[PDB]
Amino acid sequence: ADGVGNASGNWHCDSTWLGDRVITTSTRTWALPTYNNHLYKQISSASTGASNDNHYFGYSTPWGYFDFNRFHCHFSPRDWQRLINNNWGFRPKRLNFKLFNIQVKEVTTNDGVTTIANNLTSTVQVFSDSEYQLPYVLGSAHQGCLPPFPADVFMIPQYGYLTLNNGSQAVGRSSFYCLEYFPSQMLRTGNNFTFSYTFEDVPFHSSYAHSQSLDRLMNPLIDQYLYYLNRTQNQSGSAQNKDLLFSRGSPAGMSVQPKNWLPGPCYRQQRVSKTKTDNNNSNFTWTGASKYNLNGRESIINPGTAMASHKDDKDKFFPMSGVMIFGKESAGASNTALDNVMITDEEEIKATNPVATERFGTVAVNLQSSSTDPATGDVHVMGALPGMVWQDRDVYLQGPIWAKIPHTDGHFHPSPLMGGFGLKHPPPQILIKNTPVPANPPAEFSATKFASFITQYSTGQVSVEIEWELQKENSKRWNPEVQYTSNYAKSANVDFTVDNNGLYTEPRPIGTRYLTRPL
Amino acid sequence: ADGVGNASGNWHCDSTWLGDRVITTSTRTWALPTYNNHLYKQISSASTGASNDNHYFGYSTPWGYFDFNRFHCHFSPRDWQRLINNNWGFRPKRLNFKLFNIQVKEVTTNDGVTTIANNLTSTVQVFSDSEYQLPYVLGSAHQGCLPPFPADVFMIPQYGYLTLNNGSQAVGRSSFYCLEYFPSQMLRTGNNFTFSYTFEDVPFHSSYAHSQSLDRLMNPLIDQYLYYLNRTQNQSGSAQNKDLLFSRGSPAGMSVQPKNWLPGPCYRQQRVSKTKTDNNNSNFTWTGASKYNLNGRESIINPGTAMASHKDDKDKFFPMSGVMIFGKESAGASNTALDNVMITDEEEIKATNPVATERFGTVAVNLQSSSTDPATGDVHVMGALPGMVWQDRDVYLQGPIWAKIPHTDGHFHPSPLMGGFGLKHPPPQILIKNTPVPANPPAEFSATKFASFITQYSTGQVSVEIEWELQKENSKRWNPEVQYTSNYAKSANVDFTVDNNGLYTEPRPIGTRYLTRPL
Amino acid sequence: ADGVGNASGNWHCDSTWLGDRVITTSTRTWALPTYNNHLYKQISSASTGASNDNHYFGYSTPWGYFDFNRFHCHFSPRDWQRLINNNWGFRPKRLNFKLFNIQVKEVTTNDGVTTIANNLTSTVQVFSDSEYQLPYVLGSAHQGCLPPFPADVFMIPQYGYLTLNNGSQAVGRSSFYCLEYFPSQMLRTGNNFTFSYTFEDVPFHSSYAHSQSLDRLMNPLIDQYLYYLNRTQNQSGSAQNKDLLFSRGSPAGMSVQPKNWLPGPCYRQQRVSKTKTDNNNSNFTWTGASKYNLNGRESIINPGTAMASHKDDKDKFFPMSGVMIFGKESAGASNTALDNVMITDEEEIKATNPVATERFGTVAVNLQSSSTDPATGDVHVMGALPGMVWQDRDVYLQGPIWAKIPHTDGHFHPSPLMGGFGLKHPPPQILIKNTPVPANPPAEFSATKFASFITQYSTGQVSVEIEWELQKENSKRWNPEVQYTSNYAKSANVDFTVDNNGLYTEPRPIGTRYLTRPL
Ligand SMILES: Nc1ncnc2c1ncn2[C@@H]1C[C@@H](O)[C@@H](COP(=O)(O)O)O1
Ligand SMILES: Nc1ncnc2c1ncn2[C@@H]1C[C@@H](O)[C@@H](COP(=O)(O)O)O1
Ligand SMILES: Nc1ncnc2c1ncn2[C@@H]1C[C@@H](O)[C@@H](COP(=O)(O)O)O1
Ligand SMILES: Nc1ccnc(=O)[nH]1
Ligand SMILES: Nc1ccnc(=O)[nH]1
Ligand SMILES: Nc1ccnc(=O)[nH]1
Repeated sequence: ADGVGNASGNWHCDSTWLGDRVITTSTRTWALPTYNNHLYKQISSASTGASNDNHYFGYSTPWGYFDFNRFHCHFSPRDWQRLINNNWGFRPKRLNFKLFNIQVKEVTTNDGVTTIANNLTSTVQVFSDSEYQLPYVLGSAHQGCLPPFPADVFMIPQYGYLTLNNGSQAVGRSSFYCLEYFPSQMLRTGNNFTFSYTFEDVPFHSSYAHSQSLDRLMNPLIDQYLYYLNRTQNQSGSAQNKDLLFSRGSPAGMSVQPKNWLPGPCYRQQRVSKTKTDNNNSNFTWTGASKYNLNGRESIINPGTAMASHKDDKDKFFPMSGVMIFGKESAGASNTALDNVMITDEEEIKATNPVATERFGTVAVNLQSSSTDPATGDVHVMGALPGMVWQDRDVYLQGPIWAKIPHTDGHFHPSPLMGGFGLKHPPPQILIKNTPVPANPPAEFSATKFASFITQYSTGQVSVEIEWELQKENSKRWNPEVQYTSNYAKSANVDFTVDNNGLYTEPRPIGTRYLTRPL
Repeated sequence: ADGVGNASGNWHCDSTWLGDRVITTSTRTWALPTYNNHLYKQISSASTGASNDNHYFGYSTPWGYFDFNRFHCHFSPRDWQRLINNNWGFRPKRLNFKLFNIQVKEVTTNDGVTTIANNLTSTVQVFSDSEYQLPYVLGSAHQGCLPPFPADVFMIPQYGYLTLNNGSQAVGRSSFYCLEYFPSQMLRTGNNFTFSYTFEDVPFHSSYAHSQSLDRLMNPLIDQYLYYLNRTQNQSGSAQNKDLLFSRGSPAGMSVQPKNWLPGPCYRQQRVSKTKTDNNNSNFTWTGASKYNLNGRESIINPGTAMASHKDDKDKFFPMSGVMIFGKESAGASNTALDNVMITDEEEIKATNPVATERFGTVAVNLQSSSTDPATGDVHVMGALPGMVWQDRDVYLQGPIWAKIPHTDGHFHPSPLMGGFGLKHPPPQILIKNTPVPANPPAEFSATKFASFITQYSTGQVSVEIEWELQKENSKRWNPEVQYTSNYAKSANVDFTVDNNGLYTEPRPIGTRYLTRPL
Repeated sequence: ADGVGNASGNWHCDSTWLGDRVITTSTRTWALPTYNNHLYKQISSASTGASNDNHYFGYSTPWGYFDFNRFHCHFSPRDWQRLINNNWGFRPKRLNFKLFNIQVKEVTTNDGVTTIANNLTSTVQVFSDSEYQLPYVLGSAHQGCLPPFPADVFMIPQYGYLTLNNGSQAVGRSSFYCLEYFPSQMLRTGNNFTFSYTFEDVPFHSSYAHSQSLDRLMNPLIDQYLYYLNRTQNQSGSAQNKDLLFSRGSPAGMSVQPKNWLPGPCYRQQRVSKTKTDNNNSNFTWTGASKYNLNGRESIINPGTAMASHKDDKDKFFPMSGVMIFGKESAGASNTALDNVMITDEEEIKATNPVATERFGTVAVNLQSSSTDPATGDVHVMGALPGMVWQDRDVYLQGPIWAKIPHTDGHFHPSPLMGGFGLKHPPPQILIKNTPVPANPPAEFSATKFASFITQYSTGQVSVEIEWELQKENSKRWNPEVQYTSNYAKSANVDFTVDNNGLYTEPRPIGTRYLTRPL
């Protein structure tokens, strides 16, 4: 239960702050079509003339899925502000899902005149793959998430997946999943669906920027008790003579003092400028791109290793594929102008992580001697070395929240490369589909496959509640900190607001790293 | 106790399946000679003219050791089948050892006519180095393990070890262990030895292959909300002009979509072909071999990092030293023909791990600009990078089970590089030796070292029971999976069977990765 | 336990009659060699030039097996007499096995002079395949059973088996069993082995002959109330005219009276005479032999369906392969003279079962009419028809006792075709083998297979006790019955006795069907 003329759920949609806790609960109203005419279909790069690196094999499903894996699905711009401006970190604790006031309509089109009526007896099916038995497509930054603006109605994305492929063909080990082979709950107007999940223990997300840097971590007023080789050729003597002179760590030469740690790992990336003139005249997008080679296919590393987007005084350049880029509502599908996208800046970590477009360092390459000169080389790729420390890619008000850690034998610091929390057991995929309704069948039994169905779609609200744990700050810093603030200068439109046509717009990407914390 | 005419143990040798458990208990009958005439001997590469990389210093011991560190010591071919075809993983829990029905014979050779009689009062000594105070030689894939075929009698290997060396000489820090300086139990016909060990907590071995690949892990039906730099030179305009055009993650271009993870680490290896014609005419075996340099000595990395043995459609090539190779019973000591060995194929992991003979990827090497062109380089060696995930080298019916994690300050994902479980405290080495029996001594005291002994050997059965924990599968996959199956086509001999001469033969190497599991 | 100088079992060997029960317990002393040098060997018809019907593939084992599946292993001639002369039936209830006073000797041959000494520490292994996991070879009438005469020492047969074969090659589904892969008990002089089994419920064996026949089962003094068509052409009328005259069952014409049952099933067999002159001059042994065709191979049906060996007054002929034939102790391997074998006579069942060399009957083959004449044919093969009744092949003092009912989906009246009791779970196969004893091994470890062993054999007594259930008789018959009796007429030797050289001899085959019982 209960009934047809009885709401099966209310509009819960608030935000509650409780010291070290904050419950965000937002509800949006959705629309679900009938996909593929209730058919599972094999799909492939086959006959697309697709590049060799773009081949793929998989299946498109008749099911739709719920996806709220974006911060703006839960935090209003103002809340996000509250969060990033006063806390050193946060993480998800537990969540709550709910489907209600579901209504199934049946459209009868004819003579251009289409009519929409209720089919009070139709059902919609749901089920959460809580045992992760289906391929996981959440956490690949796809569209179809809950809209940022509560007053927006959205369309549920269609669920499709991929599997092992050799060119545009499949292989023996390829897998095909049928979602109807999963116990799922059926609903009619008066029914509703609910379910709760608990997040696994996960590190707080570092919502702060360091107020010191690895190199500058010593006492500016005092020497060290350590010495380093300072000269191998004596100064003057009106001749250049071989020697071995040592000096001891001085504040006057911090760049040469023995230290305890190393910058973060790094996989260098090409650098491009926001002013076309500076760029080389060619299309190096794929040519000079940092790609990884997985079984014959190349794939751009994007955004790849967390690295400072640019060195100080140069928010002019950016890693060719080392920064998150969101599109403004104006941006088109492909080859859209620069001012139609928003490129994130990850320079807040230049204090501990290597800059993405530069060399990580220099390495000795030979054995110097009186007869052969000491040579070196530039290291462009650097794996994990003991003593390394680093910061992970920051998250954004419109970025991903989590991603499922692949189920592999081993894995290194599994933090989703494009921002987020790495979960061994993430929130499960919620699958929904309209059950088929056979149109009038022949008056004489026919065994051939049924392919005539009442055309219909469904609609209802969905509520998602998440309890977040805050990590308050207690900086003993004396001077004011940086804080996200809307510009007070007058203008035609207000940031994160609708316009004269009712189109909600997210002007810029907001990070979370404003508050300071020493190393 | 008990007595001379009383069996001190029975032939336990079965296999029991209990849902998530499986107890394999196999017993073989052994033969132990007298090694080195009861003498400890110093040994070295000294005076062998041995290469510089082959020098070594150590001691050969009068003791023998038990070694059952190979899967076929416990699993029959059929059992192995049962295992690999229905479980997603497994691991050792606890074991049980037992020595019994020991008999000591004394051979009296003369005039070519040798006679073997029982020495009812002789003793054999045993002891398990359960405190790991002796150099560990198990887990280096040596011969001498329990035979695969239960009906085979085997000879216990002789225990020898190495220590620090400088060329063919020793050093101050070198160590010399005397096994008689360990409390050991002595046995006569009527005695027996028993002992049980419990395995440490260890990850299940991944006995499955992925049904998806890192690159192809997204939803084939939906776009992303992320954008990437698509062109840096505008298309057409009857002129090639600098630009900055962005596109957004589309299914039509998966190879360029921002992702969350990276392929596994990699240390490139040379590639050789099974058809000599394709190979270069030279002996690059050591020349172009991937070697590591540890204190003046070079050593081939073999099999090294877990990497796909070859890309799709090429089970024709193989890493020069990146795959396990077992010899057929026909194979000789050295320089034996190809068809006398069996080369394992590790292509089951090409979904997550880099191919061993190819570059891991491409890296930007400079700072492009209108005046200087964007250049890149091929990365042949790649250390651990955050966001990396990978699969470990599979194990084989005739491969190692475990290896002792070296006792070092640090260590990375310590999974035995040539397959197996890394144990901090592995099953201890079981040492056995025939106690010396002085031949008739002079009738007048002489202090010089005793060197006249009754010639004798011993024999008895040994039982090893291991309880394995299974990780059942619950794949919601719809289509049939791949499964190990003996070929049904008729032939002269049955696989894993004796021939007309009674020689047991293991036709091919069986892996464990057949079942599928999505990423 | 217990000890070396301590007997581990006594010589139980009696027979006890207890009304409706009879316990036969006999013990014989055995000798077991080392077979195949402790090697499992593949064996086949390969390269024997063997006929197409004689191909086979299998393995010969290093194990020996105990077999007491012959009545004379338990019943003395006199006991057998007691049994067959006073009981209407009998069957096995429960049994008891025991191995003891086992002694292992080690032969050292040299210079033609061979010496046999005790190896007080050697072991012999035993185990009963009580789960029927090994191919069953008992119940195929092989030699190697316990000797009839208690004072005879015997050699344990070697255990070998067959499996699926295509010509002289094997197939995928072929099976290879290793007996060392079975938990088995080990014994030294002072040890012994014991085990008891309980027979399944099985029909008593019909140890009687019918004193009536199917056709002659009515009242000789009275008519029937039924009528039958007696003539279709009127008698006389000085002309032969069509008619329909009926008569009623009269004693004067029993051969035409309606009856209630039918004779037994039948598969006709060629007939041969004991006096060569009567036989056709050719070698029809295989030519005109009744063979069955199972997958390309032909096989003689022998002895096949239970049928009377010959009609009354003709114990001169016999079914070419429809009667059991035992060889006198004089008979050779092949092509031995008639008077060197003993051919059983199964005429005791001619009262209910069809004679083996004749047609089962006659059948109408067409539709007679004034224009076409009524024709018939001889039926040579007759399957089970409702209303059929029959007697099974009798057993002999020197015949089989039981056989294992094959594990097949279905099976018809599974009474072992060559006499005996069909058991779903028969007494298990008892397997015994001498454990190998490595001769002196090299003084330097060698991984190659061990192939040097102390030559030895074992010996001991074996006791088998069986409790049989008797089915006493209560015939109200007035006249004396037939009874097995030794001839009283004087002669040179006594039946079932040793001769002047100590050779026990079984003069004739004794059945069990002497007593009478009406239908
Ligand atoms: N930023 C981060 N750094 C390290 N680990 C993180 C992380 N975010 C999430 N994790 C994961 C969550 C858990 O999966 C844990 C790893 O668990 P397991 O893979 O060994 O079974 O750390
Ligand atoms: N495949 C695998 N991956 C990671 N660890 C493994 C492994 N197999 C065994 N181990 C080891 C077993 C334990 O030694 C544990 C490491 O323990 P510790 O060296 O820090 O004291 O992980
Ligand atoms: N002379 C005989 N007639 C009929 N059955 C006999 C028999 N002798 C033995 N049996 C078997 C013994 C049991 O196996 C029983 C059949 O059992 P199941 O094969 O249906 O499981 O009848
Ligand atoms: N960071 C890690 C250390 C060891 N093993 C892993 O899988 N990951
Ligand atoms: N994987 C590892 C991380 C940190 N320390 C180690 O020894 N190993
Ligand atoms: N006699 C029989 C009747 C039915 N089924 C059988 O297997 N046997």
